[PDB]
Amino acid sequence: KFEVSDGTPYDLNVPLVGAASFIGWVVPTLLPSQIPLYGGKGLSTAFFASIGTNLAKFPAPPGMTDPFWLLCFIWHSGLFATMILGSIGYNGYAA
Amino acid sequence: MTAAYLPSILVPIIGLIFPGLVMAFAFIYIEQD
Amino acid sequence: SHSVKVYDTCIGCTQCVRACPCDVLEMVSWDGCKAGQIASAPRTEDCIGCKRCETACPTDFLSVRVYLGGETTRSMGLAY
Amino acid sequence: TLNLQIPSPTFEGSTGGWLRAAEVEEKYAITWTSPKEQVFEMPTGGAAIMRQGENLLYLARKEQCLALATQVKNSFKITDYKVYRIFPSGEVQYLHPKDGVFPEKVNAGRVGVGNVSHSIGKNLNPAQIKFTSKSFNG
Amino acid sequence: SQFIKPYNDDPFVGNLATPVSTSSFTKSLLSNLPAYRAGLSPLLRGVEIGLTHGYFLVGPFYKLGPLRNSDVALLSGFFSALGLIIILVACLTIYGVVSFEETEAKDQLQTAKGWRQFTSGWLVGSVGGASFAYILISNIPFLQTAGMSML
Amino acid sequence: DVAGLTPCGESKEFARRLDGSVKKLQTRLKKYEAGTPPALALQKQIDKTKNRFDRYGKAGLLCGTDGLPHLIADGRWSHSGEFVIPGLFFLYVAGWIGWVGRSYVLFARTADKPTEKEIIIDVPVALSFVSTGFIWPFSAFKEFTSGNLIVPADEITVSPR
Amino acid sequence: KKVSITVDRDPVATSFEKWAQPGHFSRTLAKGPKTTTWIWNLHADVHDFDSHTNSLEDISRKIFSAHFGQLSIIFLWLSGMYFHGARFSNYSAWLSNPTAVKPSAQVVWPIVGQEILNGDVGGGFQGVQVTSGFFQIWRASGITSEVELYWCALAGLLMSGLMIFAGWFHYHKAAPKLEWFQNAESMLNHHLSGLLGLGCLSWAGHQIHISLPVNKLLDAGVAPQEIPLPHEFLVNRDLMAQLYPSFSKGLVPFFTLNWSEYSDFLTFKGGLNPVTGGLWLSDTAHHHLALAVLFIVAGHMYRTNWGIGHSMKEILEAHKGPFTGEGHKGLYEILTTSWHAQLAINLAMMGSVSIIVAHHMYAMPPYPYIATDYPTQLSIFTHHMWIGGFCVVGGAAHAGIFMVRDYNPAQNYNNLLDRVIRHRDAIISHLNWICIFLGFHSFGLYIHNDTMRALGRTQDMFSDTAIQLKPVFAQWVQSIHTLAPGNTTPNALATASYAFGGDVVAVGNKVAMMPISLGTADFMVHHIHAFTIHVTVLILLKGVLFSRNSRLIPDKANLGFRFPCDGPGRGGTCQSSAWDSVFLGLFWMYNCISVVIFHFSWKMQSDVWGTVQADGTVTHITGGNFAQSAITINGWLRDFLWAQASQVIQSYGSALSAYGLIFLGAHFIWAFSLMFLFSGRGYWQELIESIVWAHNKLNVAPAIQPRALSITQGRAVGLAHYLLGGIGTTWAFFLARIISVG
Ligand code: CLA
Ligand code: CLA
Ligand code: CLA
Ligand code: CLA
Ligand code: CLA
Ligand code: CLA
Ligand SMILES: CC1=CCCC(C)(C)[C@H]1/C=C/C(C)=C/C=C/C(C)=C/C=C/C=C(C)/C=C/C=C(C)/C=C/C1=C(C)CCCC1(C)C
Ligand code: SF4
Ligand code: SF4
Ligand code: SF4
Repeated sequence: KFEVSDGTPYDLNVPLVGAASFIGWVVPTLLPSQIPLYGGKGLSTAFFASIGTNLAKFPAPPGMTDPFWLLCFIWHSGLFATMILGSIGYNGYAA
Repeated sequence: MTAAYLPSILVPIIGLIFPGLVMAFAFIYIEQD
Repeated sequence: SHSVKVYDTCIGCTQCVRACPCDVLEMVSWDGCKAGQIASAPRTEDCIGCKRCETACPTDFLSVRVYLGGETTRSMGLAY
Repeated sequence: TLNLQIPSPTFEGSTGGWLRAAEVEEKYAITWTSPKEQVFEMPTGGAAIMRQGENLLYLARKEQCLALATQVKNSFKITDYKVYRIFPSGEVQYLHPKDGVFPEKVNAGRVGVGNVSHSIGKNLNPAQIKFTSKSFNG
Repeated sequence: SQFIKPYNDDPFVGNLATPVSTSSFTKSLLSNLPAYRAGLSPLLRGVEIGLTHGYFLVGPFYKLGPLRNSDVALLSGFFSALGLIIILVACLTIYGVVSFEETEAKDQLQTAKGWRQFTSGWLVGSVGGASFAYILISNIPFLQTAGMSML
Repeated sequence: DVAGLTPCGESKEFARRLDGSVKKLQTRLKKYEAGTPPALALQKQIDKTKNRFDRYGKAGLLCGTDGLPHLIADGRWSHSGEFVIPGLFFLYVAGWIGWVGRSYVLFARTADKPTEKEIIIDVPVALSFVSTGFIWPFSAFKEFTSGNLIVPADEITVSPR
Repeated sequence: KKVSITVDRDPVATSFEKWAQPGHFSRTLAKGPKTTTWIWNLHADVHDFDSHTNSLEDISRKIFSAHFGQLSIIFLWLSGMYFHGARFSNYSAWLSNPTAVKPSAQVVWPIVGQEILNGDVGGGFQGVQVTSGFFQIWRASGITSEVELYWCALAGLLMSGLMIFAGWFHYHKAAPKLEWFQNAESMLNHHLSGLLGLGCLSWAGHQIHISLPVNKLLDAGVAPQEIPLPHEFLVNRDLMAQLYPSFSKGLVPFFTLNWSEYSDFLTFKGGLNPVTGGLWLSDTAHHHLALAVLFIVAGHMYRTNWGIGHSMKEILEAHKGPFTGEGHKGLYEILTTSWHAQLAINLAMMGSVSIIVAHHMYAMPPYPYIATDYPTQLSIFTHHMWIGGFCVVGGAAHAGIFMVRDYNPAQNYNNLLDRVIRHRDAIISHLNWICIFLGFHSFGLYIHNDTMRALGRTQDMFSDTAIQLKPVFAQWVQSIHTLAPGNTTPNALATASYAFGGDVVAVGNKVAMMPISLGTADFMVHHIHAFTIHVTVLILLKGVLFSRNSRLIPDKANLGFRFPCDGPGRGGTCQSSAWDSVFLGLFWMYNCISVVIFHFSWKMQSDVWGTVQADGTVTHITGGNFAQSAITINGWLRDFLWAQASQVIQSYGSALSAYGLIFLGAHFIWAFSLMFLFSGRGYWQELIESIVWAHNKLNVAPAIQPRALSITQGRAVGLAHYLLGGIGTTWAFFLARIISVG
């Protein structure tokens, strides 16, 4: 019974929108590229590999020239765009 | 300087305590009915 | 409040009453002019002091005069 | 007499409406009757639709009410509007038109307030009335 | 499906009901804050608010003050926070002196006795929170270096 | 001479100013080929500088210790051409302009629409007026003495005192 | 069909009668003057067409023909620049030696000693040095002789005559109807595909067929007189294929989509040409060709007589959500009925584009030998920055004019405009708070640094050798753009600009472009820029949103867009109109653009521009003082204002003395403006009463009664002389400094 306003009950559909937007953004971004930023992997997989690499170096943050920041920014930008569009499509149309 | 303690005693008082008490009491005076 | 005076040079053209945004002025019966009416200011507690009435007055130097005085919530035009 | 049960124009609301001083110091009300539902501009910003029949609306200032009255007079030919002042105690003071006749028309019983019996050039000098409770008008 | 409605179903009040202003999350957070939470004396509202604000006040004074590169940086930062707390308590006191008439009602914040209780609670909470932050930064090297001790 | 100043034709600092100006133009002249238009222009500038300094040195102008001509304007006849005679020339031209403008204003007052005469000038009548201005002192004085220049104080609007 | 040509023939007779009736366009003004105020009013409302008549058709016809007149004036101006380049310039000598000949296309007559302004500009030439960059444009276009410049001047003059004839024809002989003007879809299709698309395509044609071979021969060292004429490059395909062998293959690779064959004259090289310091012209040719294709594609989007196409009303009305009510409904009617709304949008867009032009043109120099021409770079950056700021504020002004005049609440119920008006208080309050926050945490850093450096506490300052404010995001973006060639743009040989990082491109021992590092001072000045822009937005947006009414004045729309006040009541209602908000926002725009161009001038002189000497070291103009001095106001006052004004104040007796004279005169006009800005009308009217008594005593009082300027005119005159004085002072200071040291 989440009210989005004073008297406006609205279903946020956070599980569906989150899961569907995550899958619909991650799966197309599994397309590989041979550029050094990706390293032979897709955008999502290069991002996850960079997460593992930098978590193997805790305290020490990723450097400026490290591909982690660019991978994180592009991946989260596309994810946020997918989440916004998925929220619009599922909450509005619902069919 | 003779009585060299007097600047370090009086300058914080004159510059922080005097204006604070003046501003507080003037505020009370100008806002009371 | 502001003080609004109407002098006997008034010709009763009712322009100052029509120009008043705050309903301060009104026309009352008089015999001093050809129109048979003079402006009056019974409600100067609502006067904001905009001097639109003086702008509307056509007599050489004005018949209606606004003297700004003590400021109140109404005269300052405060919606808060 | 202000009927508090008069319906209001359909308005979506705005941040320009009345503040805490309306419920604490004084508030103003304007009522009018329209022949049809039609869109007018709010004096606080925004468009509202007045209903067919009676309309009651609340404002913070008398000038806002009279601006709305002038707008509905000159754009919709509505002249039956009434402006009231309401206090927090519940007292309603009828304001406009004060005697039922608009102030630009002469009405019997009105007495002149603030009338001076000479021209403006006949006022007294400030040095004449200094240290003295005489008015500058004489 | 409209998300913005007139505030309190009143189209002529100077406010709008928005998701930032009137959602369930906003209403829960605002009603659960100590300044608005039901069942609290004004003194305890003051205690909670003072604990929070006085606790976080130590940090900027300790890390950025003129004595920040000295061995007495934390002591100076806590003393600066205490001086700010005393100044703000004087501000609260003079606000309550000029703002409220002496009434029997004392269970509300916006009463004279209620504001005095709130000021007392805010002073005691602010001193306690600043002292707690001082203790934690004095005894934990992680807080002294803001995490750089891990590197 | 006057006020301790020296005549410019014998002041050494006047000569130093002339020499410095000529040298400053000649070092610019050195970078251009003879017969090029910049060379001719620079040589003409050198000639104008030399002629100006010669004329100023032979005019009885007084130079101070700075090396520049100083004008005397106390009324003495040995320096009447430095302020007094240019002053008479200005006063003649300015009285001409004022007289013809006043005459046009008084003509425009007689027209059907005076303001149209102010914004759209009657050019033949204005040219007649600007021709009339050569005898402006005598005409203006006769206008004054006949009561046609000054209007009395009871016919001019004034504010309440 | 629905989109058709409808015209009225001979609507307005061509006559000189109304030329003799000033104020004929206005019923108020046509009665003639009675006071001098009329005169000012006659020049003040004259091109305000909607206030003279209510017919939208007549207004649209006047607008169309006035636009033709402006195009005629612009073409005459261009023809003048080409002619003065042809006859009064050293352009051929500059073509022979670009690195040592200062461009000059103005020669003065000798009258009163002003012949000193004909400075020794090189090439055996004396004249006024010009900084508009026309020499570099003509070199990029392949103009090698002054005969071609004469022909260009003739073409400009002929186009000026054609435009002025078209204005007379399309107003006085064949005026289009209102239905012709109200085709937004057809106008957008034709102007996207035909104006921008075919224009880009034809300029790509000129670049590929003319500019590339002539500039390739020029960069190889061929003298301009031995280069073949452009038509010889057109007809001799062997001569063209000697430079670009793909021209031996003809147009077959284009039509068969074998486009990589054209890779020798359509490149994606990036960086700069090492010989000239400009962009590769092959890159510009592919750029303009790709833009032509994209624009022609975009010009087929909108619906016209045939059934295909988008309807913009449908597009607008479909985009609406739960936060926004009716959404973008009603905007098509506004933008097809109100000329002021279109002028607001287009002025805002043109101003933003001019600002983008200034940034992108300093950073990626597009013309040969323009990067090392530091006066040209500084002049064009400053000029297009000023034009952009003025146009953006004009967009706000004409938005306010739409809001007062053309806005109809009946046609605007619960759409985006109505909801913006209905939460204007929230908008303006949050903007006010963010402006105060930006002012404190940007300018108080400078104040804090002034105090710390004055108190002898250097370790307490905000600096790179002190408590640091690193611009980490911009540095990260610079690292990305430096790493981009071969990684995120794999087919680009070099970076988009060397300002992000890379090598020092130097031409003739002068830095064309080098990396522009960002430190604490760059952080502080970019957040100063953000503060000034947000405050200008606050003033202009508050004026637009409160143009019709407010809590103070509930009937402000009845008073109009431009009124002085509503009297001394309500405490005082001075400067309450939207016009007065534009009046204040012009001052704040001046402040913003002044700080922007000062940042540019100091940063380029300190960290980019300079001379390259042995061992590859770069000696900058001010020797890298920006990092330690631009963190304090004292450093800006001493090391930028005091230090770099030495050239304009010691310019007397040289060719740059006109800049010293203009410097003094602009200080004078700026100070003169404060008489109008600080004073009020009643004082001047009473002083004029005394002067009227003096003229009345001599019977010389004018028939047109002299009045003091109106309150709005007092504000406008003060603002105009203020802007002229300040901009002229910066103009003279910049130009004298950069001509002397660069
Ligand atoms: C492909 C057709 C086409 C083209 C090229 C243009 C071009 C232009 N229109 Mg436009 N217009 C068109 C169709 C077109 N329109 C249609 C169909 C409509 C009706 C819906 C309009 C309605 C319209 C209005 C209402 C207005 C314009 C305006 C303008 C000018 C904008 C200012 C500018 O950048 O000028 C600089 C650009 C130039 C190219 C300068 C040269 C100008 C001439 C006329 C170009 C002619 C090129 C010619 C077709 C081919 C010869 C080139 C070569 C082969 C010899 C510009 C000249 C505005 C203007 O300023 O009007 C005067 C304006 O107010 N247009
Ligand atoms: C980024 C991914 C994405 C995109 C592009 C779309 C696009 C669309 N969805 Mg959709 N959807 C998504 C994710 C996405 N969806 C997810 C994750 C869910 C599950 C929660 C849904 C559930 C959903 C439902 C239930 C329905 C839609 C519908 C629609 C269509 C119309 C409504 C709309 O949002 O128009 C958006 C309009 C556009 C995208 C075109 C305009 C283009 C401009 C430039 C905006 C695009 C922004 C940018 C370029 C996008 C980049 C994506 C990024 C990942 C790189 C439209 C084709 C409705 C429909 O009719 O389709 C059947 C419908 O019924 N969607
Ligand atoms: C003449 C008035 C005056 C005086 C005496 C001082 C004195 C001082 N200022 Mg300064 N200051 C003043 C005016 C004054 N200021 C003004 C007008 C401004 C605004 C521009 C500032 C802004 C300013 C900043 C921004 C900072 C100082 C700091 C300091 C301290 C110097 C560094 C140090 O060793 O602190 C060591 C500090 C301590 C050991 C803490 C002392 C705590 C005191 C004793 C508590 C007093 C409580 C209160 C006043 C009780 C009375 C309340 C009543 C008036 C209502 C010193 C106490 C710095 C500082 O350290 O602040 C603490 C600092 O950061 N000042
Ligand atoms: C017909 C021309 C005319 C005449 C005869 C006068 C006469 C006078 N003016 Mg006046 N004035 C005029 C035009 C004229 N004014 C105009 C057009 C302006 C507006 C700029 C003023 C502004 C003005 C001020 C502000 C003051 C005077 C003052 C004075 C008095 C002293 C002389 C002076 O200061 O001159 C100086 C005059 C000026 C600086 C302005 C003159 C502008 C031009 C050059 C004159 C107009 C020429 C006109 C175009 C001729 C057309 C004729 C043609 C059609 C045939 C004197 C009564 C002063 C005063 O009160 O002294 C007691 C004073 O303070 N006037
Ligand atoms: C595409 C450009 C464009 C167009 C077509 C318009 C068109 C219009 N504007 Mg707009 N405006 C623009 C840009 C534009 N503006 C910009 C960029 C600004 C910001 C400065 C404004 C600010 C603005 C305001 C604030 C107002 C208008 C108004 C108007 C209307 C009447 C203008 C008039 O009669 O002036 C007639 C022309 C003049 C008075 C000439 C002005 C001369 C200037 C001030 C001095 C020029 C100095 C020169 C460049 C250098 C001199 C130096 C030398 C002396 C040494 C008209 C609809 C007015 C209106 O009522 O609209 C309804 C109004 O109040 N506009
Ligand atoms: C140098 C002159 C100057 C300064 C400092 C200001 C300052 C300001 N103007 Mg302003 N203005 C100016 C000239 C100036 N103006 C001129 C010439 C015009 C003519 C057109 C205007 C027109 C104008 C308009 C139209 C608007 C402003 C606005 C603002 C405010 C912006 C918010 C801000 O930066 O907060 C931060 C405050 C500052 C940067 C002021 C200096 C404070 C520094 C950081 C030190 C503080 C130290 C501390 C207080 C010391 C205490 C000591 C104790 C003893 C008191 C701010 C109050 C806008 C506004 O009010 O809305 C936000 C706005 O809308 N101004
Ligand atoms: C991070 C987080 C994620 C993003 C979103 C976000 C929500 C905005 C953000 C939160 C930022 C902010 C909002 C984080 C929330 C922050 C606040 C500042 C935390 C305050 C804690 C106060 C306690 C510890 C002091 C407790 C008192 C102790 C026990 C005292 C004992 C004392 C008593 C009097 C008795 C005597 C003994 C002593 C010792 C003197
Ligand atoms: S000043 Fe304004 S409110 Fe007061 S009487 Fe005159 S018009 Fe009415
Ligand atoms: S406007 Fe002047 S003349 Fe007319 S009624 Fe009012 S006071 Fe009298
Ligand atoms: S000072 Fe001028 S602008 Fe201000 S209220 Fe008075 S007349 Fe109007």
